[PDB]
Amino acid sequence: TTLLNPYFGEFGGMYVPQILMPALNQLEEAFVSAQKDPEFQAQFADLLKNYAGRPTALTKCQNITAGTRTTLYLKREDLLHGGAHKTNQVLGQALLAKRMGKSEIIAETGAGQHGVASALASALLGLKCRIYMGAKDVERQSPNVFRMRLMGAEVIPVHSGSATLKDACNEALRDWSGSYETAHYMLGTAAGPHPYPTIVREFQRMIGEETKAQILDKEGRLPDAVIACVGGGSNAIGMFADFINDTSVGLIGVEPGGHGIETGEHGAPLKHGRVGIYFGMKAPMMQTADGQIEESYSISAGLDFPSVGPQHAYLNSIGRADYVSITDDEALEAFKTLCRHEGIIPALESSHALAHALKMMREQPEKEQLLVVNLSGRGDKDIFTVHDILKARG
Amino acid sequence: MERYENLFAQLNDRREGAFVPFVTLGDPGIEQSLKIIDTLIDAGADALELGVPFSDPLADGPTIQNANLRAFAAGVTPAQCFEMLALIREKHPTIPIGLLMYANLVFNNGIDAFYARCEQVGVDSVLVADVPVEESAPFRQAALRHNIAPIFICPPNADDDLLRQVASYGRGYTYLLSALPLHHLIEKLKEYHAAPALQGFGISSPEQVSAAVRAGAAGAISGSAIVKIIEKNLASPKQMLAELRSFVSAMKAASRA
Ligand SMILES: [Cl-]
Ligand SMILES: [Cs+]
Repeated sequence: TTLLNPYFGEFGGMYVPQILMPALNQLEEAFVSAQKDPEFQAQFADLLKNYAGRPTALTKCQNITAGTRTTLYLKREDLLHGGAHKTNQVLGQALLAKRMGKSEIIAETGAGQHGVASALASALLGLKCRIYMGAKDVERQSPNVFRMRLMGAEVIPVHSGSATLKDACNEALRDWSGSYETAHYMLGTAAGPHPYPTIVREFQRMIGEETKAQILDKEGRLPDAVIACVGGGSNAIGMFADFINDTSVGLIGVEPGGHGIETGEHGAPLKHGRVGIYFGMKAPMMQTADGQIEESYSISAGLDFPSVGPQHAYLNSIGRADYVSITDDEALEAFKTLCRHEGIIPALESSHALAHALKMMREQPEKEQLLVVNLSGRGDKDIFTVHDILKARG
Repeated sequence: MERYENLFAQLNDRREGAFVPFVTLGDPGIEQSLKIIDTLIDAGADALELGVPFSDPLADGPTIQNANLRAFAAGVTPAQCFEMLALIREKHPTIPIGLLMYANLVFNNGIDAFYARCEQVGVDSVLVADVPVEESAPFRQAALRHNIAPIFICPPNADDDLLRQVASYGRGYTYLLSALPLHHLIEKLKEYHAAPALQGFGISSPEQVSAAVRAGAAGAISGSAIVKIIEKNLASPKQMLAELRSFVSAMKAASRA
C-alpha cells in the first residue's frame, strides 16, 4: 500500500525483498510531505542557486547550424557544480535524508560521476557517505575515486559478479536492508523501485522548467523538440517533465548505439531490449534469452546502465516520446564538432544527444526547426578517452 | 500431491522438526551437485530448498553469490536446472522440493509457463526472492493454478498487516527470518493459521535447530552453512560429501526433541 502509483502503465513497481519494503514506504511518505513543505522547497532552491549555480544558461549555438534552417540551443548543465546534472538530485536526496533523521548515505557508482556527486553533497550537508563501486570500474576511474576520497567518502570495491555498475547496485541494496534505520540509499538515476523514479524526476525537473522559461524569453515560442541522452533516464526525464503536456513539443531520447545495434554491442534496452524484472522494477533491459542480465556497451561510461527508467518506457509505449540511438562514432564526431565550432567540450554522454540533433539538421537542411539539446555535462573527464581513440586512428 | 502436508504430519507424530538444507543447483558442477543432493537426502534432510543460478541475486550474501558464479562457470542454465529437477524427483518421490527464484527467471518465458513447468517436473513450492507480498498477485495466482505452494518470507521488521497477508497468501510453509520477539511471531502466525513456520536465519549449529523447534517453529532452513562446506572442500570432492553427511545428520538429530 502506497500513497503514489508505483507504476507508469505496465512499467515500474517495487520488486524488492520483503525486508526492504518498510524502507521504501518510509521514503515515499517523507518525499510526499517534503513536497508539500515550503521550507524544504526553499532550502533546496537555496542550495541549487547559491551552491550548485542554478539557473544554468541556455546557449544559442552560433556556428554549428550555419547553412541550415535549424536553430539549436544547449541547456548548459555542464555549467552546474560538479560538471553534470547529477548534482541537482543528490542535493535533494541529501536534504530528504536529513529530513528523515538519517545520518549516513549509501550510493552506487560505475563511471564515478554519481559517486562524486554523492560525496560532495554528503560533505556539504554533514552526512557520512559510503560508496560501492565495481572493481573493474575502480581501476578504470581512479581519478574519480581520489575525488571521492578527498571529499571524505569511503569507497568500497565490488568484485562480485562482473564487478561493474549492476553488481554495485546489488551490494548497495544489501547494505541498506540492514542499515536503513540510520542510512539513506542515494540511488543515482530515475530507475529502481518506487519511489525512486518519481523522486529523481522531481529533483531534476527544474531543467525543463528553466528551459521552458528561457526559450519563451528568447524565441517567444516553445521548441519543436527537446533531445536528451538516456542512460538510466534522469537528465532526460528532468528535461521532458515540464513539456509532457505541451503536446506540440517533440520529446526525443537518445540511447547509446555503441558499435551498432546489429552488433549486439550497444546500450539501447528501451528500443532493442526486452521487458524483465530487475533492480526493483519492471522495465526493458539488456538480457540473454535465458533471462540473465547483460551489460550495456557504450564508449561513454555514463550510459552504462543496462535498463531504463520505467517512465520512459511508458512514454514510448503511448507514443508521447520517441527514442533513437546514436553510435560511438556518431557521438565522437559530435564531440569534435562542438569543440571546434562553439568552444564547448561536451561530455561523451551528452554528445549522443547532440549527434542526433546534428543528424536532424543535416538530413533536412531546409527544414525550419527550433531544437534544444540537454548538454548534461562537460567533457573534461573524457579528453583522455577521446585522445586515445584519435591517436589509434590517425 | 501435497508433500509438505504429509511431511509435517509425519514429523509431528514423531515429535520432530524439519531440517531443510539450501543448495544452488549445479554447484560446483551438474554431476557433483546431483551427488551433493543425493548425499543430503541420504543423511536425513526432510525437504530441499534449491536455488537457480541468476546473474544478479540482490537478496543474497556473498556465500550464495559465489555459488552462482561457480554454477555459471559450469555452464548451468535454467533449462538444465529443470532437467536436474526431473532426475531428482524421479529418484526421490516423496521429498518436498522448493525453488528459490528471482523474479526475472520466473517472468522470462511467461509467469504461467514457469509454474506449469514446475508442476510438470514435480516441484512443490516456489519462493520468489524479489517479489514482496504487495506485488505477488500474478505469481501466487499462477502458482495456485498449477498446484504449487507460493512461499513468502516473514522478515524481522514484519508488522501485523504483513503477518496477516503472509498467513493468507502463503502455503506449504512460512519462511521465517529470525524489532519483535521470535516466539510471539510464531504465535501470531499460528493465530492467523499461517502455513508452518521454518526458521531460516543463521542456522549453523545443532543447538540452533533445537532452539527453533522449542521456540515453536516446525523446523529450520540452513540457508548457507551447506554452501560453505561445498566452498571449503572444493578440491577434495570425497571429503566434501563426508563433511556434508556428518553435518546434515548432526543437524537432523538436533531436530528430534
Ligand atoms: Cl548562473
Ligand atoms: Cs541505458
